[PDB]
Amino acid sequence: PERRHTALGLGIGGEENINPTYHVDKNGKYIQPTTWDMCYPIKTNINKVL
Amino acid sequence: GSGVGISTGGWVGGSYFTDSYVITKNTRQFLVKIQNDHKYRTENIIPSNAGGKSQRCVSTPWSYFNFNQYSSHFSPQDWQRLTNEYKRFKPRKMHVKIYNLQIKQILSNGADTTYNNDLTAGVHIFCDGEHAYPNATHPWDEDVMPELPYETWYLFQYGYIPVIHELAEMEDANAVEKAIALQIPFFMLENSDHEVLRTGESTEFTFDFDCEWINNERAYIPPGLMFNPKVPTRRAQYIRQHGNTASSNTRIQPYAKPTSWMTGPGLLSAQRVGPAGSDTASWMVVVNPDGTAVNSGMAGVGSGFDPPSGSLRPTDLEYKIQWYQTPEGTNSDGNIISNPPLSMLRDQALYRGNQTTYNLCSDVWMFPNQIWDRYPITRENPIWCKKPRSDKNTIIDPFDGTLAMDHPPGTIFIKMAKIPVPSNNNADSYLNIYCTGQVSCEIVWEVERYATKNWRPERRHTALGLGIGGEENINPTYHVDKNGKYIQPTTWDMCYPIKTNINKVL
Amino acid sequence: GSGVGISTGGWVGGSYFTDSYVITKNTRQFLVKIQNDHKYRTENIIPSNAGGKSQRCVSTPWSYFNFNQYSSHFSPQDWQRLTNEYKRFKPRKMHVKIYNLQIKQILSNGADTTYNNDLTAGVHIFCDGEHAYPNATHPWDEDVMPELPYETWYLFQYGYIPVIHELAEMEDANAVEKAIALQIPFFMLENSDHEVLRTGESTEFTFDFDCEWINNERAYIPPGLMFNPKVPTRRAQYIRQHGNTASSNTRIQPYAKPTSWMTGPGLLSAQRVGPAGSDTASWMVVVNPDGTAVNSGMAGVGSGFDPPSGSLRPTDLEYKIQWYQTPEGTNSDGNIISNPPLSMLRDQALYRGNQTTYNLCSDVWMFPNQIWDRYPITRENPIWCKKPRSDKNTIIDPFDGTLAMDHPPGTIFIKMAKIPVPSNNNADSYLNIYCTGQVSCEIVWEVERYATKNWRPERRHTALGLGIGGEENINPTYHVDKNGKYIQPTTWDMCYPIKTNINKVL
Amino acid sequence: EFTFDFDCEWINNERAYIPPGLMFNPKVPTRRAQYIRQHGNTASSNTRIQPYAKPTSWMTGPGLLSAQRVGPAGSDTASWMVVVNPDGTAVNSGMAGVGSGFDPPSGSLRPTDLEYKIQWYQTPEGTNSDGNIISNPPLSMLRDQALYRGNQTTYNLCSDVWMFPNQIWDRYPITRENPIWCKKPRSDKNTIIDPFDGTLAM
Amino acid sequence: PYAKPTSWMTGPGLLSAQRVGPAGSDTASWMVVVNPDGTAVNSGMAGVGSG
Repeated sequence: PERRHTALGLGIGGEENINPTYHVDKNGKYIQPTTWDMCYPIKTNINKVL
Repeated sequence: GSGVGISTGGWVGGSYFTDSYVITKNTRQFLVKIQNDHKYRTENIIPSNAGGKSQRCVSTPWSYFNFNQYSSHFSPQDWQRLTNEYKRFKPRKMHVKIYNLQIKQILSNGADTTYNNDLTAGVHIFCDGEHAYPNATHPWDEDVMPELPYETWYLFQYGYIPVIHELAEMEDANAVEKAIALQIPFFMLENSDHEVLRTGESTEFTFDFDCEWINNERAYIPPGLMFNPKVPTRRAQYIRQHGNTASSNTRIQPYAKPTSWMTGPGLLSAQRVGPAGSDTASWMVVVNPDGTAVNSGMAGVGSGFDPPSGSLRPTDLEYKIQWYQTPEGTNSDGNIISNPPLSMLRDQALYRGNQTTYNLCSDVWMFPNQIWDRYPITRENPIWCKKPRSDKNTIIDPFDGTLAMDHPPGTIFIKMAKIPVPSNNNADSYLNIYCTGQVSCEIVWEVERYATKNWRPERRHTALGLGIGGEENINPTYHVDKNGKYIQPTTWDMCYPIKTNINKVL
Repeated sequence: GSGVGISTGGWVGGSYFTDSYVITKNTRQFLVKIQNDHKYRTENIIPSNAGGKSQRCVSTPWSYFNFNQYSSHFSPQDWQRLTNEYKRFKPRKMHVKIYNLQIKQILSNGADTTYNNDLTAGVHIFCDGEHAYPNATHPWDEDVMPELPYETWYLFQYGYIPVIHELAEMEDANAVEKAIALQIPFFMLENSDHEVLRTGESTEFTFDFDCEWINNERAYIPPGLMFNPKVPTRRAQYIRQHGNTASSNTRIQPYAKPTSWMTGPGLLSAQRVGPAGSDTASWMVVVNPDGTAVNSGMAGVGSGFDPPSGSLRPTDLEYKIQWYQTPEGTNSDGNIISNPPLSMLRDQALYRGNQTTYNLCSDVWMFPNQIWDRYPITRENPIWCKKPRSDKNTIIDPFDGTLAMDHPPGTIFIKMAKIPVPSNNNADSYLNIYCTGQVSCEIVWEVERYATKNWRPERRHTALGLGIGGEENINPTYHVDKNGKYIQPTTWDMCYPIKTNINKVL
Repeated sequence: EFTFDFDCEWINNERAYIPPGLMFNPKVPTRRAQYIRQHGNTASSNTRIQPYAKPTSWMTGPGLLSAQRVGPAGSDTASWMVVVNPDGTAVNSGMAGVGSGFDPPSGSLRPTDLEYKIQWYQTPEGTNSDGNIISNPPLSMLRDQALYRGNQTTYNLCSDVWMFPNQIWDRYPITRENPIWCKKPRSDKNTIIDPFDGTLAM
Repeated sequence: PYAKPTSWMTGPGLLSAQRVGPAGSDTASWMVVVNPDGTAVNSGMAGVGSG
């Protein structure tokens, strides 16, 4: 198997700290990714044979 | 052309993914050896500690191919790609070839043994497509095609259970025991017309599937939770008087809206029984018609039914499906225990209000307006099962996740042609031979891609969930160590189950 | 027709020269034996004196053909004629046949061993033309087709490096070490569709080259030296005041005309390090992303880069390419050390005026308006290399003289079909077999003849430059002695390099 | 309504599991020989290269690690400063006024510290190391790289890797938070175009 | 906002060296020589090089 981007790498934040990343809190504010991996970069998942 | 020095095929392998369908190609090297001294025997299997459980088997000369497993058809790469990219799949067409056969003679002098080929020797290949014979294969058995394409596949001897043994033991005098025994069927595979091959011949078999889809989508909420919490409801509820608290009639709360839907069935009441050597199951299905003396406990008469739980939450580890990842696995070492997929249709429970609290009711029988999911299946699950032919049946969803079929892929049986040798006094002396060859299995799988309106990312299967093991403990799962041994997944999530990644809107 | 007693081809050999193209035909006898016990293994290669350098390899059952070498395709006669008569050549088309295969069983009783053929046995042949697998071949390795057409070619086992070992050693607890390890790829060649052959079958493979020319012409003057020394120049120069010598502005001398062109790049600063058992290179290219502890020296993390010099004059013998002409060569015995071709583009230097003298600057990076020649290649050089697939790269001229290709000739892999034997207790007992056969390689080479307006004679490669060696020291180079041993060239000029004979006007 | 066509280079989502210098069969011996000059009491030696040590023909991508950022945050602060100051005009203040400044300088090389790493803020309200996302290694073997220089005793990291023949690298791994393209300035001459911010120059 | 960093770089050039020696000689800050091997160094690099 190869690496993939999973929602399980995402974090949880908000006012009540119950909402996950890329969701909205009770004030309408949109939870932003805290770390660089939560932004799902490329050149990670798919292997190549040089 | 064709001849001794010409190969009858070549190695096929790999997987070809399209949006409409997937094709898995697999080739193995197999070994056929003489089984059971070229003779049919009927023996009693009677272990000492089984607590009265005993069976009689009919052992044959024949061996058979078993393709029923996911790990055999899909690689961990192919499986990951399937469960990540597709919400549905079912097997469609299956094509099997047997070719490049080599029959050799075993000359055993002593500690040394030599091997010489014999070009005139032959091998019997019978495929049963009408299921006129007892089914050779049963789910979860260890006889399936190997997972690693370079591993050799050793056939397993064919045999079947002709009668429940305790019924026909016919101890002393019993009229019905005598009658059941006289009716015991006996099946020889030689009554069929089959094919004999020499080293230059090959064979092919096609199979079509009439199947139900395997569904890879996940439910994020229970079916009873689908409502707008804001909108009020018209419905009223009545609470009978209990204690000093008087009765009341009142409108149902907008967040409390009652469901019209129900928990899937399952049986949690029973517990397993007795020594491990015995057949141990919480629920035991017996056939004991009349007449025949009770004799020992019901373990001998019965089969036993697990997993009993179905869709309900297993209370303990007795109710959970667990297996061993290798044949060397023993005693809670190398065993994989099923876990909840975290699908809301998959795990369920019923509680019964006593007017004070709620109490779990253990036996949930089948009831109108029930919804559930089939068991989430990994690579380590069998694909299909044989659906027994009968007048009446209820809804068919084997709790092991398999697809029940009226006509599964027909079993291919194979046997070494008996070569007799002369004898001065009359005995059975066969010539000692074996055949190795190449078998290719090509299954065409019908698939469907998902499209979602969900904004957020979804769960996927990642190699980052895998573990690391080996002799030096440096190699990851699904890799080989320095001894050639293949690292097996330690946990149920490393097996990449379905009904996890892809969300659905109920 | 075809059969056991019919040959599937014949011996091809020789070379056919025309003005437009050259065709080299070569046939060899090869031997395939069972490798690695028919199993994939992943082992740690950890020598004691390497100074922290350790690698893990994935060893396979497979073996492969390696055609990358000039000595294998061209005879010393053919090579001489090529480098004398043609100013350009490149490989165009390559056709490979494998035929006349013989699989035999090895019966080892004891000190004696016997060999019996088995006509039903087979051999796997896989050619990877899409490069879906780790490349089998690397320049300068000893595995190439033999130079003498009557010598037997022994396959070498295929294997690849799956991960940098020191990164994935995952000592104690590290998060990134764990992640790199879980991503280690694993390649089996059985996932591919390939061909199985018996003794009467044969196979063929074609390959096309997309290449750049190899240029055999020589430069008699540097590019900065091309001017008419008589004609005066308009250009003026300014010399800043230094000592008691006052400043001056003056016209440049007609013989001193300044060049608009520049020295090719190369790195002379570094020196090799440490014990010979270690990887020893002046320049070390490492990948150490983050996280993982430094642990030992950079030798374990890095690869190392030589020859560093490129077009610049090697200061010492550390910077010069040198190899051994035979596998028995050790310790400065039988080693050939590259020398200057005496081409003016090939050797170069930069000096930096300090106002008093000039000082050699060691690191010449890549800079506009640079000209140089590729390394002059002999028969003992490899022909091509694999160009790694990547987003971005600079100008591609491997300093070993090879032609980098996006898609080199696909590696042909070959393996003995595993023949299992029965066993009472379950073990892997294969039947012990090997295959010998004939492989022919036909390359079509595109060439171009030179025409010159030079009056004088030009240098050529002569047998008079060759040496004399042997047991009796009476035989010349490229001949055989009384023991059958083939006399190897002692010096780099006896190998007939290019970029020597044929002049060009820049 | 408006239409636009792109003339572009691909964005490549594939990963490299080993460095380009690590591709060889470790078992097969090599013909190549190496020479170790005499150093200390240890005498010189000429010997065959080990099969596991095979030397690469390929090179580290370029990048500049030497410089450090300068001065107060209000100023333009960059390790490397590209200025245009033709002639004439008085020097006046520091080069900060004349110059633009160039980051990320590192390119494909491993950032030594957080000065060399790309980082941004995910919201306009982000301030002072709160809500900032700092780029990390993708764990691709083409993406992070280094050069070391043997002094005959140990290896020492050389900070400035200029562009050199036979170099391989990967473009910066891009997230959703990256810009897609950039404007390629119109000029006579230029080198290979790979903006270190991962954008597609057009 | 006024300090935005550039993705673009200064063109190449070599400013380190200085010219050398008498005007009659070939005088250049940078000297490109071809001196393959063998031949004695003899005089300064001015004779071997172009500049």
